[PDB]
Amino acid sequence: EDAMTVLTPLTEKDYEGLKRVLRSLQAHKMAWPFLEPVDPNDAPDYYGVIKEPMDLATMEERVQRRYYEKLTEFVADMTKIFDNCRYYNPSDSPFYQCAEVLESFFVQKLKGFKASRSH
Ligand SMILES: CC(=O)Nc1ccc(C(=O)Nn2cnnc2)cc1
Repeated sequence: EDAMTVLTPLTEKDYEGLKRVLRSLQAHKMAWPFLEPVDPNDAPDYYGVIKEPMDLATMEERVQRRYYEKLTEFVADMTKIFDNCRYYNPSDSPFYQCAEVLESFFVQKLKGFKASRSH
């Protein structure tokens, strides 16, 4: 990550861009497993093996409350969603596949956001 991503405070204009990035991910066809916290009835052992869970609704709450001070902090929460998924689930599961697709999409949108900040 470059110096702007790590050290430049998030402005109100930056926050309008983060809201747009988040809504794009929430609208994606393969986002369904990540929209809300993992249901422990669907995965009884999940909260014993994943110590820092994360999901898109928790991120939306944090964006609305202006939790994030730097872009790096927002990227870290998003990356946690995909890393948790690839660690918990086997490489041939549909959950793992959704993580691969949605992370590629996040990177495309994130590059777009970074470009709009600087120029
Ligand atoms: C985002 C995420 O990781 N969610 C998630 C992953 C795996 C299951 C799961 O194990 N479902 N299941 C029940 N019986 N066989 C398979 C449920 C939810």
